Amino acid sequence: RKTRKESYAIYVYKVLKQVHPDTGISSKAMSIMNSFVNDVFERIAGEASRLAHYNKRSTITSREIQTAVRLLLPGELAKHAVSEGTKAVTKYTSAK
Amino acid sequence: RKTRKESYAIYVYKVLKQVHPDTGISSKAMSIMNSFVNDVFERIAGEASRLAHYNKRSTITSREIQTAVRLLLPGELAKHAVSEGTKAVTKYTSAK
Amino acid sequence: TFEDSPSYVKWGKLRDYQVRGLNWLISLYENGINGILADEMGLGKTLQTISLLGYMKHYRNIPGPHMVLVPKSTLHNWMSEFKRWVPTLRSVCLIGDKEQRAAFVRDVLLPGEWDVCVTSYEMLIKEKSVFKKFNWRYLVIDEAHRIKNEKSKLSEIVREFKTTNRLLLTGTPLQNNLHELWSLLNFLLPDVFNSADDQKLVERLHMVLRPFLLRRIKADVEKSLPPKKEVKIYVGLSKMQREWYTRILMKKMRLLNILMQLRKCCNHPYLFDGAEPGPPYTTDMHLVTNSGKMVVLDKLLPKLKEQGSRVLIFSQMTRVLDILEDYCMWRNYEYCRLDGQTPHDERQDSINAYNEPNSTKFVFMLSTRAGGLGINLATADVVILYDSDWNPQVDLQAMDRAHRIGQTKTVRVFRFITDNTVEERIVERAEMKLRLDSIVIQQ
Amino acid sequence: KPHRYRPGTVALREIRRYQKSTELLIRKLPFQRLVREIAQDFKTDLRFQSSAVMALQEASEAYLVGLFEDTNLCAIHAKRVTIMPKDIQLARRIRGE
Amino acid sequence: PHRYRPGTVALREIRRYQKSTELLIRKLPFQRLVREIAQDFKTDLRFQSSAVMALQEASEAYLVGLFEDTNLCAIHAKRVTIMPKDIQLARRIRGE
Amino acid sequence: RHRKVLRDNIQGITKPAIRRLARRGGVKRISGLIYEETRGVLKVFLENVIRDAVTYTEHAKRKTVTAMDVVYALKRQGRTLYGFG
Amino acid sequence: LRDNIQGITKPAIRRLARRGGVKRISGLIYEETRGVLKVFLENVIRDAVTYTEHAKRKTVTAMDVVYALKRQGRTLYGFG
Amino acid sequence: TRAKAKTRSSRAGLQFPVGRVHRLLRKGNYAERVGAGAPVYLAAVLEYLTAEILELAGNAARDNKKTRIIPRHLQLAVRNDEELNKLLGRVTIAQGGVLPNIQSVLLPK
Amino acid sequence: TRAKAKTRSSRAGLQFPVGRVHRLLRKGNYAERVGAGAPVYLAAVLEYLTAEILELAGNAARDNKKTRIIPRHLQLAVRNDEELNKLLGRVTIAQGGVLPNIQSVLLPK
DNA sequence: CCCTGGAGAATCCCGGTGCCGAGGCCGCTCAATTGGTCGTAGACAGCTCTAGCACCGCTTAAACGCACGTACGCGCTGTCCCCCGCGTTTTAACCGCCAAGGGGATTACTCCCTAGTCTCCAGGCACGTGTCAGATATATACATCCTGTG
DNA sequence: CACAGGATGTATATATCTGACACGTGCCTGGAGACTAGGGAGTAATCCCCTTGGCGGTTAAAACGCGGGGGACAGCGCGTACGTGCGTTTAAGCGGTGCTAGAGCTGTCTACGACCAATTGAGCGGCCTCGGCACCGGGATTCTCCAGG
Ligand SMILES: Nc1ncnc2c1ncn2[C@@H]1O[C@H](COP(=O)(O)OP(=O)(O)O)[C@@H](O)[C@H]1O
Repeated sequence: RKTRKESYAIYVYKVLKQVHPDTGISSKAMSIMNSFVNDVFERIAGEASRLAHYNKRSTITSREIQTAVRLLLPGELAKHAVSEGTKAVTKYTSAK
Repeated sequence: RKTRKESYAIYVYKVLKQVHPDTGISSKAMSIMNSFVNDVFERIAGEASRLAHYNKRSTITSREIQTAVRLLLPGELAKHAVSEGTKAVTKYTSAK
Repeated sequence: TFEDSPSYVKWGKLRDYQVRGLNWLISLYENGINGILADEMGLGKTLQTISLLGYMKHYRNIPGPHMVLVPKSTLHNWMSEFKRWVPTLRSVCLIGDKEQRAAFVRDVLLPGEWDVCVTSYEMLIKEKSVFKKFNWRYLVIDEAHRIKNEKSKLSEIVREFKTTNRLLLTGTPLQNNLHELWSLLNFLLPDVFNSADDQKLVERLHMVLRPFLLRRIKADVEKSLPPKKEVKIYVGLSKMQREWYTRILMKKMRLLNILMQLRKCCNHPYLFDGAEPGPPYTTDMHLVTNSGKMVVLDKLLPKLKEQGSRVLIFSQMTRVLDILEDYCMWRNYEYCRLDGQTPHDERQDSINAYNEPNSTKFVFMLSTRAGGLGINLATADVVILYDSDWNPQVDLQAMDRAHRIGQTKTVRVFRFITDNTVEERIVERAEMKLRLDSIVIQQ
Repeated sequence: KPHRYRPGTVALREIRRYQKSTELLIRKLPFQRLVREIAQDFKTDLRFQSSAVMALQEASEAYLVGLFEDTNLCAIHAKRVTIMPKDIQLARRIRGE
Repeated sequence: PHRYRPGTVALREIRRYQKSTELLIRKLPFQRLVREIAQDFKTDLRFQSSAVMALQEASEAYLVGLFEDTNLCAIHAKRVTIMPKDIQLARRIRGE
Repeated sequence: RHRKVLRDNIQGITKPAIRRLARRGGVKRISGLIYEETRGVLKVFLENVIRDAVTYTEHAKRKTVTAMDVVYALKRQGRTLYGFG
Repeated sequence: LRDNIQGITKPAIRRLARRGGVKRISGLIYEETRGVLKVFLENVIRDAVTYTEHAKRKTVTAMDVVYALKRQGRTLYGFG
Repeated sequence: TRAKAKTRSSRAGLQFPVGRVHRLLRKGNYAERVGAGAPVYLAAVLEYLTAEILELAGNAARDNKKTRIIPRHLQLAVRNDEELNKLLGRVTIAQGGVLPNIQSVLLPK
Repeated sequence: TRAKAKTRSSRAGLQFPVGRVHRLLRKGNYAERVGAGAPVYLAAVLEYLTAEILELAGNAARDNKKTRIIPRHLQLAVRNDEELNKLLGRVTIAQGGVLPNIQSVLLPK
């Protein structure tokens, strides 16, 4: 068998089933979504790293990610992403 | 006393005196040269890091720097810079 | 060893203060000391300087560049005095744009046929580069509190000059503390007063000030002009004023200077955006109630209408001045507005119409620090200060703008004060400064 | 009777003069007030350094000069000499803004 | 007989090709062109199929965007025909 | 009740100033409608840059905007500005 | 090999232009667009071959092409 | 004994791998140290973006009588929504085609 | 004893801080390990680029009959040279001016 | 000269097919769980020095409004060549199949390279200093454009 | 239509002033010499995947030519909006009160959270298999477009 490879395919499929209950996706579109997730990850992580470098701080935190999404995502997308991230952090800090 | 900051002013001055025996430089031009050197350093280092990550390694080496120079600089400058950097590494490893 | 006016003067007999000041200046010069003549209005500082220059010209020959630094508004007056008292003394003035200034300097200054030069502060800061080669023998400055502080371009250039003698003309040498007095003393004697300065104070201050200062106060010089009458009024503010005050205290409105937000906030809230009512913007009974001090002023206004006349209002804010103007307009009452934004021609027209023998002019709203040492109001009766500035000397200038030798009856001052505010501390600082200055200089 | 230049000589002289000089062209006080008004909406109670306004002025000058160059190229393409909002909009559209 | 007017067939073609989503340049000629271009940079180069396909996709997208901007320039010049001057103006405004 | 606002700050970018910028750009004749459009374009550009700079200043827990913040914002936009850091 | 640039024939360019949204095509467009295609391909192939040389391989890969396109700012979703 | 393991995605109610995101963050040379909440925040952001794109693409695919989401549907959803167009302004989507756009001047009189 | 200390810059015959460049590379979070020839190579490349730019700027200053370089001279050097213009095709140089460029149609005729 | 008819395309609806997505099972590696620890960031006090806000001069340059006239943008005509649409023939792409080998991809070894420490000291930064290069002013001399007139 | 004169703008020198760049010294911290241990990468070797080359047949596509309409382009005329000058008018720019508290930066100290290490087991990735979806083909409804009256 070939050496194992990573993918966001299962998580994309879970989100797809959550949103549209009975709609499937093809391999090309799954590859496109994988690349899109990788690209967004790269851009947000790079912005957070540059922020940490500028502020002379050696740690990446939720503040850094919030500032990065505000810088990168335009407008209402940024607002909704910030709200969703704050909710997730609150739930994680509470439940754990 | 006050704090201390780092800049390439003295090395720019050395190269300027080498290449033009009597031609000074003002503060704004020196700041621009400092910014230019910082930006070129950032681009070359980032390209080398991306190359090392793509090839699944962990060491930045002269091969990575040479490939980054070829990918960044446009042509004649690229070949001249590669030749002279190879000369510098050869001098460094010759008798040292 | 001069108790009488010399023969070279024309149109002048002197009232012995000129001869005393001339003798004091001559003694200081012979000792080799430059001092401060601190006479404050009505005692002829210009006349003293004219007498000194005429003495130097006529007696033992000491001709040279004579510098007269005066406010630009006083150039014509100084020229008139020079040409009227001592015609033998030769004086010129350097004013105009670049072309006129270059023409005048190239025709007169470089040949150096003149005897006295009169220049303003801005002309001096512009033409420092040409006013350096010549040797300076006597430097006369009027209103020395312009260079009262160390550092600034004018102070630096005036300290640059090489002058054999120096002379300062001012009315208020001490304004805030000992620092400006020491700055002037250092200008007089840079080596003597190089030190930065009841044993360490008061007594040493008097000992230092005695040989190098001589001021005669108008109160003990004129023996006329009945005194003032000050009334203190405490003011409670409207509830909307109090809630705005609380909001400013705790905290989308610009918030940069809490001190000067509470200031005007205790004066009138409509200066803020949104305090006024809606689109109607009709002037009716909400200008008054919304400001406590405005309530008291609106109550006193019919009183001033029914008794006396020539009331003066002093305020430190152009917005408050304009609001008061609009209120006096809504009350269908005559008013006259004078402020730094009013050009000189209209200033002169307004003052001439105001001093006109039989005028219906009732309100003369005069901003405290506008104009310089001019505007001779003598028929005024009531002086009203909406607010008081930091400088008791500036307040004194404001009150003596009406308090002049031409005034024959005592004049009244009404002060309005806001409680539970920083205005109390401001009034305390002003009062202590005034007391210190009186107990230091007046006696 | 009085001497006058033809319509376009003064324009070309100004073009050469301002292409030879290096200083800024807009007024510091109005530009600073504009920057403060713009930043007030995004966040109130903001303090601005002196160097920030100068840097903003430099960047705006470079951007507007490049935009005007592209606008003039488009207007010359349309066989005109006058520039117009149509040229501005086309330049922005092609550059991707 | 029958003969459509000069331009209605063009509009039908525009609609059809904007609706479609397949490639338009012949794959063997494109592959030969890619090999010929790669001949200069390196001798004896082998290619994966996905590499040639990705090159084709990028070339098609670049040319399509360039043609859109060229048509915008041609409309600006009060014309319907597009010309090399329009293409060059588009390239110059883009900055290449 | 006596208030009179002065002007909007976009009008502070005057027609002669826009003309000087056009001269530096290299244009000869200008229509009359260019000025309003240029004011709008300047406003858009300034809004983007100032939003990025205020984001940086807010993140640094600073209440003062800095030249480095402006340079970082311009680098993010893709308008690298040499001469300030 | 040579002349293979002529293999990018006129009908293919016309189809691309139609997808772009043009109606009338001049006769000299074809040579200009062939030149544009050639310079674009030269840039991409230069960067890809340099990536492959660094990798010490003799096969150019879709990943190399994607990396070159990303370096030029023309990111291509759908190939890895 | 040891308790049953719970994924950080389960603790945060997410659908994306918090542990995998944390591993990629630490292995990516982005910074020396990484906090606990940064992977959770980043996973939530990625999940929101993926959900938005999938919802728009699903609407596009349903409008055209399909059940499979294809690159044409993805490109339709991206280019018909202004904010996603701004986010992906410089991105080529393989086999996506172009939006229908015929200039009004070219249309027949 | 020990050996007399000599810098790695003078060891490789450079005029740039190989030690400082090495420290910046190690601290910049580019890779978990950095070699020994990489800082030397990078310093040599930076030295060559600085020499080229300064050479052109000094030539422009001497053409303009001056003895000090200013950002206007730097801009004139960066432009008028194709390779440097391509390298710095997105850089704004403060108070650097613009090249003289007047189109032929605007000239009188 | 809008209205009408022929044709061409586009469209919609079934019917049979091929395959790709979707589900299910196996192994394993990466994530979860505890436990110990060490820097890194938080928090707090002190300095200080720059940025605010409401007036008050004073000066000078840049705006602002204005009238006139003149190129210039804009619309209309007319020619004419070029591009388009269609039928035909030739060409080569495209699609299956087959054979051979290069080269990518993985694994195991082993060593040489780099990270980490510790002294030791010199190269670099800050602070204070002084001469000169550059800006400016003023007065010539030169070059350019515009208008009138033979 | 061309030349010559005149007005204006500009290039060019010399003399002054000034504030910054170039330079020196002292202190310090980070770079350099000398050493060690561990593990990442260079090398060798092997498997099998994928690329390349080849052939044959088919048919879609490209090339070629021909006839004709429409659109580019030159030219002409108009009437208007912009550039060039001028006399007023703000307002920027600079320099002063007059106060300020406020925010940024340095030093010190301490707690807590991120890292490292060992262990363990669900979570995924890869391999199969099978059925619903998309596709291809055929057959029968509109919808547009172009002459022609
Ligand atoms: N020559 C004079 N002798 C006496 N008093 C004078 C003289 N000139 C003016 N005053 C009074 O002094 C007041 C202000 O005088 P001021 O202008 O200060 O004199 P000077 O110009 O000599 O300094 C006036 O109100 C006037 O009444």
